[PDB]
Amino acid sequence: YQLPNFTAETPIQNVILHEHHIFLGATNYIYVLNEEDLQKVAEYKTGPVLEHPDCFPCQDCSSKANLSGGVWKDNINMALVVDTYYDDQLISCGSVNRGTCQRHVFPHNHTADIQSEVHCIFSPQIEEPSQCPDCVVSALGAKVLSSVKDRFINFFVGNTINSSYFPLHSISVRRLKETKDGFMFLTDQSYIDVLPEFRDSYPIKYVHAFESNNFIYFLTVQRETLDAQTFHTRIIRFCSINSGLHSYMEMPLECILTKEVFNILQAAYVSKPGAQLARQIGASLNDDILFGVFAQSKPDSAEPMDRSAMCAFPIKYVNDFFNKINVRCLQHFYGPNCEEYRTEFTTALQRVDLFMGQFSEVLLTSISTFIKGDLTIANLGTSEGRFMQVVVSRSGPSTPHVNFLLDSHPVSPEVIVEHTLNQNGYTLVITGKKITKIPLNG
Amino acid sequence: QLQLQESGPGLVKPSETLSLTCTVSGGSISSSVYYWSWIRQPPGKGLEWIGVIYPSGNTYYSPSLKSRVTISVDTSKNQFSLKLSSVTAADTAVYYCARTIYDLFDIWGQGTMVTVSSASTKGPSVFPLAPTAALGCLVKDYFPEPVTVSWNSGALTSGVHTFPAVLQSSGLYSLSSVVTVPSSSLGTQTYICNVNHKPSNTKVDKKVEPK
Amino acid sequence: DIQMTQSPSSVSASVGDRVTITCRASQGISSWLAWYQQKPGKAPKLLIYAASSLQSGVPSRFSGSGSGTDFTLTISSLQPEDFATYYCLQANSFPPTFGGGTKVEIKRTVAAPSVFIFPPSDEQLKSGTASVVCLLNNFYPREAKVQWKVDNALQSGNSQESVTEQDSKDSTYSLSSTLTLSKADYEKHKVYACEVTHQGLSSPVTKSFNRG
Repeated sequence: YQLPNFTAETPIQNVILHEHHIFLGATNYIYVLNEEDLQKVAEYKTGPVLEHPDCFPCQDCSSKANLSGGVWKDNINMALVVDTYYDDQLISCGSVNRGTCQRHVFPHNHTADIQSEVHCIFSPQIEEPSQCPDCVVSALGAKVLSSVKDRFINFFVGNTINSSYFPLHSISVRRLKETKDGFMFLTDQSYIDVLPEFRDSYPIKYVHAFESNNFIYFLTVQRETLDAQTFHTRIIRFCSINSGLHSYMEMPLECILTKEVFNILQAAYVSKPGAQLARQIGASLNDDILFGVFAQSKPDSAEPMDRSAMCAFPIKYVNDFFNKINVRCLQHFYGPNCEEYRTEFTTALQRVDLFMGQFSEVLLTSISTFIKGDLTIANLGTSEGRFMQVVVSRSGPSTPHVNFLLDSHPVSPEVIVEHTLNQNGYTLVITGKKITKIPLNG
Repeated sequence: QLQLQESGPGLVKPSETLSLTCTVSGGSISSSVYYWSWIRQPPGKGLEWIGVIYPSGNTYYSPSLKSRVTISVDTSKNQFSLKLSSVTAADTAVYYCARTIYDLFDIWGQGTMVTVSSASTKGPSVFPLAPTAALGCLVKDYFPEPVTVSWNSGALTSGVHTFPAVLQSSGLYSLSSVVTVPSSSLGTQTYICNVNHKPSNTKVDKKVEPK
Repeated sequence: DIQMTQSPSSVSASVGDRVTITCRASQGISSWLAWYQQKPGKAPKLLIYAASSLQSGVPSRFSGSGSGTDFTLTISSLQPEDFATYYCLQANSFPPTFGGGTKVEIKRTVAAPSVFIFPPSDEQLKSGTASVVCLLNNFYPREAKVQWKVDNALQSGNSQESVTEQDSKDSTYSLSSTLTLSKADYEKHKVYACEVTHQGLSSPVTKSFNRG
C-alpha cells in the first residue's frame, strides 16, 4: 500500500524514537527522520572508518601527520541508546573503533541536531591497558541496556564473542562516569565471561535484554551443553545490587506445540496485556509479560527452519518458577569438572504455543504488541517480508485481520510502537534498508 | 618495572648534528602495547615534546623541528636514538627519553644535559671548604653542565646541601657542596667529597679536614 | 598547536592545606590528560592519567578532575615532600602539549640561618685566585640578603649567590654566596666579612675572618 516510508543508502540495524524524530542506526550512517511522514531531516556519516595501528579511538588522528592507511572499515551500528538523565543526548556504538561509543548532545531549542555537540566516550587506561571499559560493543552481536540507579547510569551489555585477544566481556555492567568522559567496571564481579577454552566451541547470541520487577533479564541462544551440538534458548536473570551482578542464574526457555519443540528465540517484546489475555493467562493489567517468537531448528545447528511458534511468559511466573529449589553451576564460566555462586538450571520452563500451530509453515523474524480495548494484538514480521496483525487469545486462535508483503527482505526484530492520544498510534517496521510506518488499528 | 638511561655528548657545536640514545633495560624495546618518545626541557623552562616511534615503526615529530629530527630503533641493542641536525643555541636543553602507553608518558630516564656551544670542554678543580660544624667542597671552573657530587661514596646523605651551579663571567660553571656535622666528629671521622664530570671523564675524591 | 594554559604559575600553602591547580585547553581534549610532578633536577613523575585516574604508586591525597577544556588537580592535604613543579600534558591531538607549569612551595615557621664563612684554600690561592664562601644553612623564608665587606668596604658585582630548592622534611632553604678575587687582590686586604640580613634574625649577623 501507500504507507509512509524511507529507503536508506545502506542497511538499517537499530532505531529509536525521541522528541518527535525517528533516529535510524544504519551502516556508516545515523539518519534523522520526521515523525509525521518519515521525511529525511539530517544525516550523520559514522563510517567508513580508517583502522590504523598508530591511531587510538576518540583522539583526532587528522593531527598526527601524512598517515599511510591501514584498513578502511564499514561502521555497522551495533547499538543506539537514548539517555535523558545526564544530558538530552543520543549514545551510538559502532562495530569499528574497538566497539567504542560516541554521544550526540541535543541543543535545547533544536531536537534534530545530531552534528552540533558530539563527544567520544574513551579514556586511556594505562595501569591495565588489556582491560578496556570504554570498549563496549562486539562487532559479532551485542545487546545494550541502560538503567538509571542512585543518580548514576549503568550499562548492561551482552556481547557475542569468538577468540580475538588484544578483550570484551560476555555479560557485564559498567557505570558511565558523572564527568561523562568514560565508563568504569566497579568490582571484578561486575562481569561474567566464557572461558578462553570455549570461546569458539561455545558461542552465545544475545536476542534481547530488559529490566523488570527490580531485576535484569537477558534472552539468549547457546548450546544446550558444552559438549552437545543441539542448540537452546535460555533466560538469564541476575540482580542489580552492590554495583555488581549478583544471583546470576541462566535457565532454559521452551516453547512447545500440543511434542514439537520450537527451540530458538527469533525475537521478543515485553509489554502489558489486554484485559482478555490478562484473565486467560492468570495475569493483571499492570503486569509485565515477555512475548517471544520462537522457531524450530535444523538438527545440530542454531539455524531456524521456517516453522515458528509464539508463547507468553509473565515475568512474575518466571520469577516464581526461578524461586523453586535440580541445579548445576554455570558450565561455561567455571570448568565442566537476590543475595556468590553463578548458576545453570537443569529443568526447562516451557509454555504452550498461543497461536496453537497457526504459523508452523512460516519463519517469524519480528514481534510487537499493543492493546485495543480488551484484545491484545501482535505486529508479526516474517522472513519473506510478510507483515501481519492478529488478535491474541489462548481460548481460540484467529485469522490475521491484516496481512501483506511489506518487502522481499526479512522483517527486522528491531521495532517501535508509539501511541498518539486516543489510544491509537503506529508501528515502525524495518525490512533490509527500508523502514515503513504502519498504523495499529488497520 | 623497566628502566631507561640516556647517553651521548654533553657538548655539541652549532650547525653540527646532535645524536643521543636511550638504552632500555628490564623489558624488550619491541612491544605491541608500549613504545618510545623523546621530550626536552630548555634550562629554567617548561617541557616540550620532540617525537614518537610506534610499534608499527612509524615516526612522528613536532612541527617545530620536523625538518631536522630523526628517531630510530635498534631491536638487537635494546636501544632507540634521536638525531637532531643543524643544531643551534636554542636546542640547549635536558633530553628525556620516555616509555609511552596510549600517547602518555609513564616511565622516564634521568635525562641528559646537552649544551650547544663553540666553547671547549673543561674539567673542574676541587678545593676543600675546611671547617654543629659545616664543611664542604668548592667545584670550580668547569664546562659544560652537569657535574655531580656525593660524600663518602653515597654513605653520607644527611645534612648534605649540593647547591645549583652558577655560571661565572668566565663562561665556566662553579658549584659548591657543604655538609652539616657535629663539631666533635671533626677529630674522629674522615670526609671525602666525590666529584664526577661526565663530559671531561674527570673523577676526583677530595679529603676535607680541619684547620 | 593546542595551547595548554595552567594556573596559578606559583603557589605557597601550609602543611595540611588543600592546594588546587587548574589546566585550561584551547580545544576539546575530552579525557586525554595526565598530571606530572617534577622534583627539581629529576624526571617528571606521572600522578594522574585520563584527567582523573590516580597512578599505581601515588598517594590518595592527590586527585584531579575535569573534561573537555577545563581540568583541575588538587592535593587534599599538602605535605613537605609535595614541593615540586606540576605539569598538565595533552595527548588528544598532535603534537602533544604540556602546560606552563605550577610551582608549589610550603609555608612554615620563621627559621633564622646558621651562618658560616670559609677562607680560600692555599691549594686554590696557588692557582692564582681566591674564592671566599658565605653559607646560610636551614632557614625560612627564602628571601635573604648577604653583603660582602673586605676591610669594612661594601662589595658590588664581586660575589654571586646560589640557593637550594626546598627541603622535603623541614621545608627549609639553604643559600651559598661566593666572593671571587684575584690572589693579588685577596692579599692586599686583611678583614673579610659577610653580613646576613634575614627576617628570622633580631639584627644583621656578621661573620668575619682575618687573612692568616
